Amino acid sequence: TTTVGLVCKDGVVMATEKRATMGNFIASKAAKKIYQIADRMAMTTAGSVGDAQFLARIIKIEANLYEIRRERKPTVRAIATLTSNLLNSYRYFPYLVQLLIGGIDSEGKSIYSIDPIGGAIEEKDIVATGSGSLTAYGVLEDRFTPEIGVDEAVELAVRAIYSAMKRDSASGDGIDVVKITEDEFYQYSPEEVEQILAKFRK
Amino acid sequence: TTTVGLVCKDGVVMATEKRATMGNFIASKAAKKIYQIADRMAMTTAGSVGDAQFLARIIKIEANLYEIRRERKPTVRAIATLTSNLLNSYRYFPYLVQLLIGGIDSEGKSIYSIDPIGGAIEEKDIVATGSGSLTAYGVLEDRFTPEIGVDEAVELAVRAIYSAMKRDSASGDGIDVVKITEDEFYQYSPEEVEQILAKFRK
Amino acid sequence: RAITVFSPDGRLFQVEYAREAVKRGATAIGIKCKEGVILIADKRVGSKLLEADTIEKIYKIDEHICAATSGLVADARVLIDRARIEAQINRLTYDEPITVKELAKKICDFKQQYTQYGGVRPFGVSLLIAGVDEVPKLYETDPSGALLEYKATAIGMGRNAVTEFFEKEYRDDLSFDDAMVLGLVAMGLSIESELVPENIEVGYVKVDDRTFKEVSPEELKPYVERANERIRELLKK
Amino acid sequence: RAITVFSPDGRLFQVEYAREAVKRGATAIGIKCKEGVILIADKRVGSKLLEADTIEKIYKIDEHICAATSGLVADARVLIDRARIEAQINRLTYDEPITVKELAKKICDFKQQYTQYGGVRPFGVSLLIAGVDEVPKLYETDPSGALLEYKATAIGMGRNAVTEFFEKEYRDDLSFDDAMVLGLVAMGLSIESELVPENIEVGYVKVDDRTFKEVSPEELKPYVERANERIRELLKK
Amino acid sequence: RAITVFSPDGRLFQVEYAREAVKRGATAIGIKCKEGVILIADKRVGSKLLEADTIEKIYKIDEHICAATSGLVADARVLIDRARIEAQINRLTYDEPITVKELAKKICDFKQQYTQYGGVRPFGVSLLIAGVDEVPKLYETDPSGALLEYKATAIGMGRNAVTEFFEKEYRDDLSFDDAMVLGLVAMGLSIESELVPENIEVGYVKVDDRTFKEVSPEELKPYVERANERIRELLKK
Amino acid sequence: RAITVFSPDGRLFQVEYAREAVKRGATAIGIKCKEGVILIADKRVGSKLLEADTIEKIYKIDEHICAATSGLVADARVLIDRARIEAQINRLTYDEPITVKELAKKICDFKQQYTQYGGVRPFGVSLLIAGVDEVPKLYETDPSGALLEYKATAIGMGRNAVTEFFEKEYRDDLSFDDAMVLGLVAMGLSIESELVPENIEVGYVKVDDRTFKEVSPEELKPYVERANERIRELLKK
Ligand SMILES: CCCC[C@@H](C=O)NC(=O)[C@H](CC(C)C)NC(=O)[C@H](CC(C)C)NC(C)=O
Ligand SMILES: CCCC[C@@H](C=O)NC(=O)[C@H](CC(C)C)NC(=O)[C@H](CC(C)C)NC(C)=O
Repeated sequence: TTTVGLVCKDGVVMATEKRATMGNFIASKAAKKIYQIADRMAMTTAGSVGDAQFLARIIKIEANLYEIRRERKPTVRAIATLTSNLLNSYRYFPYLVQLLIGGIDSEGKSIYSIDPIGGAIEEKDIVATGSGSLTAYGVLEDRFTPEIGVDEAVELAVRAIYSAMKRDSASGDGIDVVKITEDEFYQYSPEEVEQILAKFRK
Repeated sequence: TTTVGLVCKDGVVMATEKRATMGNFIASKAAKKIYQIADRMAMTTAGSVGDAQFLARIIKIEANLYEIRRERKPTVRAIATLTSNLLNSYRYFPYLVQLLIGGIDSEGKSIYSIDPIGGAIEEKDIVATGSGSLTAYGVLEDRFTPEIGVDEAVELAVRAIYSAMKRDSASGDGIDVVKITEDEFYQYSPEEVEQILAKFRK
Repeated sequence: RAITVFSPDGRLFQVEYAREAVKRGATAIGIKCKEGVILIADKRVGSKLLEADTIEKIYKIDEHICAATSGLVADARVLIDRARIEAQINRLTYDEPITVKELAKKICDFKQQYTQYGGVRPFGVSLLIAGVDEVPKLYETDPSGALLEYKATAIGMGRNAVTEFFEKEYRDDLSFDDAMVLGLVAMGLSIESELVPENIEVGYVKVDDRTFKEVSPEELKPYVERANERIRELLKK
Repeated sequence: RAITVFSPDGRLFQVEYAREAVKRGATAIGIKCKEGVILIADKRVGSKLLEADTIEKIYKIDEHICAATSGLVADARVLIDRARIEAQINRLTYDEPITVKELAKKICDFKQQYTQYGGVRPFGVSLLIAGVDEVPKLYETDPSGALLEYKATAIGMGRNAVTEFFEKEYRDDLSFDDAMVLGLVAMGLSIESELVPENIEVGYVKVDDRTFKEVSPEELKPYVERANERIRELLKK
Repeated sequence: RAITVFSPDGRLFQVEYAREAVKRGATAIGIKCKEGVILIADKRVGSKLLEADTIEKIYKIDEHICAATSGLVADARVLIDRARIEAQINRLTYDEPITVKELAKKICDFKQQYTQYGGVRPFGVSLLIAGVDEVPKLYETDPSGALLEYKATAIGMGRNAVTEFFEKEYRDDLSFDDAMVLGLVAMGLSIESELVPENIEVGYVKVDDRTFKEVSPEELKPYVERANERIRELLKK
Repeated sequence: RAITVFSPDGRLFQVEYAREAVKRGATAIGIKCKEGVILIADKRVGSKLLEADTIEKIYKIDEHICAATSGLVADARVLIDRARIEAQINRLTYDEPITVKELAKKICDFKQQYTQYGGVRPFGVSLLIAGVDEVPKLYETDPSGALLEYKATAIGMGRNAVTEFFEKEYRDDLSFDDAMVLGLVAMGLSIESELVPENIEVGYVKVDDRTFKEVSPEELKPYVERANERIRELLKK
């Protein structure tokens, strides 16, 4: 697993690959690791499949209910705080998961990286997660600039996750990308991604 | 144990062998490892016999009750989500079982592989489970094509589990197969299977 | 000075009052023959605004068991769901379908409690539980928790009408179709007129393939028709 | 101002009212002789629509114990099941069948609580518990939880009739068949007429093979017949 | 001598009194056609001091479900929140939206309990639950927990007025706009006059994109206008 | 025969009686304009022995929310603390201040329970909750748990007076100072005379720096003065 997230001047970009493993056994070439929480909020999940999936459902349901009840969309801060508390409450038998929750809201643009114990770091620019994160961080910290725009940011994202797939056997098989602009919450589809990494080597 | 599942263009196929072991002791040559959940839904069980059997009962009962109460048949997704949650709730003393839940429903055709912690992967084509899965994956990933039809898919299934029995002392003794077409939920009977693997070597 | 208590007569007024509720209930009929058991209910509505095609009066408890209800409609709901749970539980613990007789005893025991535990009131509902164990069976329940096995009977306002009728027409050797027709007739006399297939519900469980099926409106036409026959004729006096 | 409380007379009206319910109950009889104990119950129904061949009025509690009931039918159900559980529990803890006397005390204690615990009402039922420990035994219970050991007795509406009769005819040395016939007769006088084997139930437990068996309708014919004899004769005055 | 208990008539006065509360409630209407289901509610206020632009009378339960309420306003709140939770729970456990029918049964079961559990009172409220499963659906609930599926109906004081009207005008083939206008009209007759777009709320769920949307005040103008037409006309007698 | 139950009229007497208590309460007023929302309360005392400089009638719930109360003074206390807790809990779980609307719904739900749970009584208090989410907001609560959003209103004995007044004078475009003065006047007519800055409390929350501040006695002088003006004038009839 490897997922990245970057806060651009005009939005937010988040991407992950599709591999799921159990040891060296490749259990899945198309695991879903990116979820939509609100209209302009997404979440990437690294860690225990069952734990992440379980938490994802809780996150969604609560975001929904929040809005339906208060007729306001929940801010990423709210969801991040919510999730932190839940994670930390289980600190003595934590959910083995690394979460990335971000998007655009009344407060602005932001991304939160959250660990098993509910420790949340507010990502003001770049962030990678999963077994491949360290390689991904390589290119991200190399080519990133605060003025980067979501459109080239998705290229950058594919770029980083592509490098990571080259040195992390636990990563690979493909890549999902998501752009969160404001006028939209877009998900690139295999074709579009396949054509973006085509300007690289595969 | 070794069970396979494949989503064909015209339905779903699932198969398993009949061996049950405790160490090297062959406790059973005819263990049941394939259950019917709904009219067009089946489940294969790998793992702890007791745990699997227990969970199987719960799964069936809840599938029934769901329908009897809502007068709608539960989707595989609904049963898979239900099972994932149950499994994960016991994540600190998990039911040692690998489940395969699939069939046809209003949403289409699909198979889910679920682990002790409730980690569910949506199988869009091929899947193997159990101590022999890795060998089975060999032939499955070799001869499978998305256009494969359920009829040749049951041959493929028998083919893979047959290879697996050759290198997994924990697998063997015979093989159950199930075809889930729509016009039917068929179970081949020893005779028919014995005649399908007859075109192989035994 | 409590809730459900004994009167000097040795009776439970709350239970009897509950019974008054079932009498006001929509009528439901049950007939048992060798080939199986039929349950037919008055589906009739009082406004063109109600989705008649939807309204359900005969419930599936398990594969081989169905039930009809009469009395407080809301109470009835919890009671059949209760029966449903009860049925699955039997499966869960013995890996076997519950017998109609057992299922009945269980919801009756359930109902009996709300009959002697102060902070609660009785269920203002009566039930017709039909299914096929090794032989067709029909039971009817009372707000008190009393259980009774009938060959044929009814609950609801039209009770007495159809009871008196079956008391004369019913026969241990009726055929499935005969038995059913005899039932649509009882209903007819009950509502004091010919029946409209479009507003009556029929469900059954045949001893051959022990599975609750519900008569389709089309499959009804002939039966309703052949029943309206003897109804008109019978509505002479 | 509560529920089951003391009256200035020092009596519990709820318990007494419950007793009124048992009086209205169908009549049941029990006779004990040296060879065993018989329990016979009125199985008569009020409609040809009820499955008479099914209706059971004498219940098996354990291998060597059976019981008859009278009063609120639903309450009775929970009470015999309660007795059944109680019996098995004895087996579970001592690996031995419970004595008839012990079993009786236990359900009586059970009933007694519903007699002094505010949020509940007494059981509107009386019981006849018969079995064979080392000697035949017969006990009858009261809604209050009072226990009594009888040589012969009855509960239900026909109570007094058969009570007065046994008071004269019963004898410590009756034979099994004599004792049984004496019972069918008491029943006959009770219902004010000759008995129909088809609507009376008989169960017993002989001291020889301490196991509850129920007299078959065929084995009944002779007894009912020989009883209807002295009945007609006795129905002179 | 308790709370919600049976009367000698076999009725629950508390439940009936609760119903009296709903009758006093502001009126709400629901109409179902092939293209979807509309829910329109009387938003009229009695003072220029109340924030009219805010007051909400049609609630979103889930993406494909909305509901209107009538009766005790505070009870209603907890009831729709309850329905909201219920909907999300379904998603949480099956990863699928709850059907309108199921949701309805659930809050009705919820309400039913407050009908037979001593230390609580029934909900003085009635609900209109509209949504689109695979087909448009409309259900109305009662303080007792009774559920009913309607093609068209209303709750609240203006009930009868619009009920009698729909009883004549409603048609199974109405178009979406026709169906809606027929509803604004029913409302008009109800309040005994022409409607003001500024004080009526309309929400719906079209079978095409199963998502609850609420008619904007601007999109209302034309409909209210075309309705006020037939209203004035209809207000002749 | 319980506590808070339905009357044949479909109303809750306990809730209505509670309302009688709020009527007897000291009057409180709230006015909303574009620049914010003001809350002014009658601080007048009946003895020179009470510490007037201390007595607080306008409470701070959070940084952007305040509230005024009327009815049983003790009940009010637990209610505002309840509201305070509620506010902090929102921060604790979402790391964000609770909206004025949400906070209102929550205490209203709280109060609603004491309206249908037998072993408790309703809160003899009504609340004025003012604050600024993204726009100024004003809500008033009822003993039943009913919520209402006003542009301007009052609770307490002087209710009607200021209500009728605002009904004529209030305007959507009032300036902050105008709006406030209009309020002091309403108070004046209420108490039937000119106001004394020393015995009235004023709190507000301006849309610019969303923080509850309370008008100091000195900052009051001018407003009270300019208000007493129109008061004397208005006290002609
Ligand atoms: C589906 C997306 C989950 C994220 C993805 C990224 O790391 N995680 C995984 O693939 C994790 C990695 C391990 C080291 C915890 N794999 C797992 O959680 C596997 C899942 C089974 C369904 C095959 N289980 C175990 C015991 O390893
Ligand atoms: C019957 C369906 C289960 C699949 C079957 C195939 O491998 N599983 C098994 O045979 C598992 C394998 C072990 C490694 C968990 N065996 C078991 O669970 C056996 C069960 C005994 C009752 C025979 N052994 C133990 C030690 O629990």
